[PDB]
Amino acid sequence: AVMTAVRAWEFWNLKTLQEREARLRLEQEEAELLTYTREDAYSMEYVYE
Amino acid sequence: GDEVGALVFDIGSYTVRAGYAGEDCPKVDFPTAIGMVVEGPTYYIDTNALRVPRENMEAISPLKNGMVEDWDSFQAILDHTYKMHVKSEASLHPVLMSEAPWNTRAKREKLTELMFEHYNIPAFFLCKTAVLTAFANGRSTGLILDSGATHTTAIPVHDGYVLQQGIVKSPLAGDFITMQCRELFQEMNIELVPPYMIASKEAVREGSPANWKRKEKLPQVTRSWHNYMCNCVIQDFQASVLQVSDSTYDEQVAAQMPTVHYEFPNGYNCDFGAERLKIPEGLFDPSNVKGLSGNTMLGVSHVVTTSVGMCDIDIRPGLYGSVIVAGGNTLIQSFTDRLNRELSQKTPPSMRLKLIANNTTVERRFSSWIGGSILASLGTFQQMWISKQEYEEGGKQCVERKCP
Amino acid sequence: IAALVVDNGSGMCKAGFAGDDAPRAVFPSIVGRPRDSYVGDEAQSKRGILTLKYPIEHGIVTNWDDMEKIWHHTFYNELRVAPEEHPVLLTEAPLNPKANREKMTQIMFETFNTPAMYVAIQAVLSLYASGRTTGIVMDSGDGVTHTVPIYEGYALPHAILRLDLAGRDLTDYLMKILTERGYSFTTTAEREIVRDIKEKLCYVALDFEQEMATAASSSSLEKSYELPDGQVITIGNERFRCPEALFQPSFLGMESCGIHETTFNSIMKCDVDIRKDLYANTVLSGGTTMYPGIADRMQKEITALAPSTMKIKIIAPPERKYSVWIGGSILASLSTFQQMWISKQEYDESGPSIVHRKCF
Amino acid sequence: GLGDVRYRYCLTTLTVPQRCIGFARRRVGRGGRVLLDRAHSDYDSVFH
Ligand SMILES: Nc1ncnc2c1ncn2[C@@H]1O[C@H](COP(=O)(O)OP(=O)(O)OP(=O)(O)O)[C@@H](O)[C@H]1O
Repeated sequence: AVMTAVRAWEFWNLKTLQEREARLRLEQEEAELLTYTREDAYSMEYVYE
Repeated sequence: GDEVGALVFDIGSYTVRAGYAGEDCPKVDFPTAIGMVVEGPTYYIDTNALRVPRENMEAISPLKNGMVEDWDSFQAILDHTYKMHVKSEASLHPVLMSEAPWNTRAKREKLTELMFEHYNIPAFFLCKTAVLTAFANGRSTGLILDSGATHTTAIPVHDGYVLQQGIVKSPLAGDFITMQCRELFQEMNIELVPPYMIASKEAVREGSPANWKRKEKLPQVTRSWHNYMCNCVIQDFQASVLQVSDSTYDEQVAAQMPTVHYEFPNGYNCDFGAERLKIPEGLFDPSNVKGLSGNTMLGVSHVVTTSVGMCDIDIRPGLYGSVIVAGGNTLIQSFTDRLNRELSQKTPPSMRLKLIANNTTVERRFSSWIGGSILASLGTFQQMWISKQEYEEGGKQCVERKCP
Repeated sequence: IAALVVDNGSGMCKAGFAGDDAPRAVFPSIVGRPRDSYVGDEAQSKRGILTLKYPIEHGIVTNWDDMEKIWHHTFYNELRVAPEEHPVLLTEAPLNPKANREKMTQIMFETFNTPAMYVAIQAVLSLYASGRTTGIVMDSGDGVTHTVPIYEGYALPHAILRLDLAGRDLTDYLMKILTERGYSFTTTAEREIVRDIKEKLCYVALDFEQEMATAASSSSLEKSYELPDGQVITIGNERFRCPEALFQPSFLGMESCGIHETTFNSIMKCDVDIRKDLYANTVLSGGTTMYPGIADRMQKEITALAPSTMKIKIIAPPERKYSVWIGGSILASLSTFQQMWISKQEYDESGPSIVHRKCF
Repeated sequence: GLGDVRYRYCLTTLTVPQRCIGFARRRVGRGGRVLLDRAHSDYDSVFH
């Protein structure tokens, strides 16, 4: 019974991990950045170089 | 800061777009048609008063292909627009109206007369629908394919000014496809129940004639009103079912590709196979069609080639680098790619030819209005408006001295 | 600290703090000019010395001084909060002119000195309360009804339909039917008692002709109601003939389509592809959209109207009347929303037009 | 390439969200607000 429970838990853990990874990818899908800061907007911030 | 209290009106062949300058999308979009009842235009205006069945009410269109057909009905359309949708008395807001390039100059004069004299708006301006459609995409050098219900046209614009004589007009438009699907209905016998009577949904499986009942309270409706509503139903059919072949229509390919399903208002449902691919080929090749198939009929690729050719090579390369497709008919599924291949064959690919990407319903229909919104809020453009005190003589002399 | 969620209804003003589940302060959007100035909570009590104005007609602000006073009351009396220390989330009817949004931003930042502001569409906030990525929102508010299709949270302005009957004119029609009953209700107090009668009694019937037959055959529909004057009346057939006016505006005498028909129209106006998803997600919001059985009547109506092939689902949570405020609270509590506020700097440099640059 | 003169996107790095966003170019919208545009370049994955 303990072996069966351990194997079943391994499969449940694997499935939950795959589901969490799918949810994380779905999270990544949305555009992570929409705005920036003001001191990083009107002070030239960078050169192409 | 470049904005003023400007309203952009864009009345095409199907719907009137009213919105404020700077707005991303038109505020309202309700159809060109309008109701009538016995005494003047005792009335019904938008999609909410134009649809409830009524005792012998008749529906007409003050517009035709964009030219005004009844200025009193046009005035009442505008009055209701201002009264409800924009709900601001017009005495303060600058307005710019879009007119089809082929609309008569005298009609522009009479439109200005009506606007200024009656509605007493404090400023005005005119700019053509094709000009505004190219205005939306930010391109000086552009070629526009406008195709609504009643007319399909191709017009080039350079330096923001239309090549006024370079206008191509083709009735192969939304109404062409609508007539084609109408004769389809007749040939395979769709009985077009209007949605406004149905009160039950005893639906049936594929092909079977669905059962239903008509609401007892219904009063008599003039034939024009029923015609309009069933025309809207078949317009929905146009949007849903029609699809365009990538290449020249073929029977075996058209049969091979999976069929599609459409259900009618009463529960009657049917599956379409090769006919939906065949129908737009009629636009791309009028010859195969019934009746409307004479050599006089000009298809989309031939239209673009004719419009491009009639202008000299000092701007034709500019037209090459951007082909812009707008209007309703361009929304038939896979129409734009078919047009692109069609021009790639017709127009020698030897020089730089690009399309300009624009897909959604907002971007095609309202690109005529979006350009007007872009102009109205433009900083330099604020000097161009026809003022009332200017209008006193401008409505006659400067409505042309100013608005090319 | 907390963000202030002030929802400006068409006769009912709702206020509270971001993150709270319900609007703590609810007071009618009344303002009265003596025959000082007083707002609903005290204005409704001061009628004898007062003449009552409404600053919101059909969800669009009528005049700005009265609305200024409504906001002054909201903050300083109802919430007791300092506007200078809290961000303010304002909700305005769909299809509000540009000038009105700009004036709202101006009033807030100038007169009330708010640090951060946002103006959001009421229907989109009701969708947020429902919690659906795409949907069609039927918001029969306090003075106007709006059918708003929303795709990916973006309201499609072209398809939004306005029908100019809702709770208030419905109450007026109930006053008509109640005079037909033989009673009399004309005064403002009597009108409010009819309002209470509407809240307590009426319902949306599942079948009109059937319920006429039932009322004729059976007296069970009659229920008793107690008036402030002390007498008692019975309401039967009226319990649904007035709500029935929603789907047949001809009962009101108005010459427009009904609620379900207008929902069909709005759905049609949208792109064909997303019509199925809108069908699957229909949200009933607003004050007068919470009649009992209204959801099922809608369900049957637009099952009949819509293609039988597409599953229509009516979503009407039990507290849909506040759904706009709950959506505002959810939006203001989000960490991702915090980047969307309009700051004092942004108004100072860009002016009232800033409301259109980042706040649709 | 074709040498278009206006589509001058470039690699850029912000300061507060300090990362290489990829091809982005700066623009002034209405109201004098400086906006960074962007491309969904096929290099998108390389910027880990
Ligand atoms: N999905 C669709 N695909 C193609 N055409 C459609 C679709 N849905 C509706 N239509 C029809 O296409 C036309 C929509 O364009 P519309 O007539 O409004 O153009 P417009 O901007 O007014 O220009 P024009 O001056 O050419 O009339 C109408 O005939 C409408 O019935």
